Amino acid sequence: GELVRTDSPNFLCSVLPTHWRCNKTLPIAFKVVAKGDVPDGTLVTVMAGNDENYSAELRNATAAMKNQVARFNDLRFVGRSGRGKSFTLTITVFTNPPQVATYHRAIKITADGPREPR
Amino acid sequence: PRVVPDQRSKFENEEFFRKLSRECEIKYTGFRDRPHEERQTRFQNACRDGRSEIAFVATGTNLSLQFFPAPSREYVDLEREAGKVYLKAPMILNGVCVIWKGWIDLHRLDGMGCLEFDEERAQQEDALAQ
Amino acid sequence: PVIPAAALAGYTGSGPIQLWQFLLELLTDKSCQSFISWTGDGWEFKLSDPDEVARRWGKRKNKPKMNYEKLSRGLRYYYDKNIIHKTAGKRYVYRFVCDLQSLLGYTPEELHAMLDVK
DNA sequence: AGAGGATGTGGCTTC
DNA sequence: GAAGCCACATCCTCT
Repeated sequence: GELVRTDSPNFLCSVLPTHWRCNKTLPIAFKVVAKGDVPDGTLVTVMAGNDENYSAELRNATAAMKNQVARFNDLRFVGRSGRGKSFTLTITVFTNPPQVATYHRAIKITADGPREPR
Repeated sequence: PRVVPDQRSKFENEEFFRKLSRECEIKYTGFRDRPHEERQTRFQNACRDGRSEIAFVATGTNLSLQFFPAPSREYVDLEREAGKVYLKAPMILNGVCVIWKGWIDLHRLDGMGCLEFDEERAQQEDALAQ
Repeated sequence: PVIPAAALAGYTGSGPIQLWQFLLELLTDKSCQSFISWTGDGWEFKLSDPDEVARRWGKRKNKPKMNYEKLSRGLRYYYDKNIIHKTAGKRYVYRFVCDLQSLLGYTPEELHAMLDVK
């Protein structure tokens, strides 16, 4: 699908909803794409946090690069980002040495997620 | 490109790096859902292997650290102070060669740390990119 | 009405009463012994008439379509909260695993005697 | 019988 | 009042 720039000049990632319920499968399978050449089999990891939650609990935050593409099978956010607050994502490509790309205000995780007014 | 041209500038200019150039509060992000006992052993035994997960509490910026150059002794120090550890790991953060540096209380599992531009790897890196 | 079970558990009229607190009321009310009762083993109890319990639970929660199948889903959500566990192999038998003694202020021996359980 | 995943719902609290 | 957090209520798949 449509990619997007990360805080690193070497990596791009898929688009994530701005708001999503915790532990809920994402609408679009997340994936990290390397601009430059990255060896197949190279591991890629995802982490999250901010001023309210220093480290969000995630699920399946590990993927192996393949043809420049590392797609996470069912990544989920369990830790919550806080009212109005968003998560800073830290993408880590394990090359030697490790390359790390961040993505600020990436996604807001809450108990309910988006909901129609009441 | 694995790095940005203004490699040296970006570190001194950009706010992201500036806020992490001073002695910020760091913390072990591993297995937050497990007993403190288990987190303790896990964290130390993992350092011996040369790896750990730490984030700058204040900013909430997480980082996966690899204690090695471009088992160790200079990158992971358990002697420099009883009950403490002085880790150190380089990397290319957002297209900028840097070196993570800090310490953690083997019992509290937290401490202080910060980033430091890496003149060395930075240069040579730009060399490849030409 | 041997003791203020719901009250001693935390229910103070604020918001709906929780399922485990409700079950606790029925267990401290001699008239409900026909459908729900302590097995005589610590805080273990069994719903001898799952449907009657369901109905009551339904009636209290204003949910007419409430049935045992659904109530038990509520109990299973208690396994990770360590509030109530299931007794393996024994049909409709569950057990409070939280610190009821502190809450109620009585020991199971003490409460069984008060409710004359046999 | 029973375990547990997915997702919508109404009570209440906090920003 | 919106937007959080909760504890279910509903529905289902599998063993």
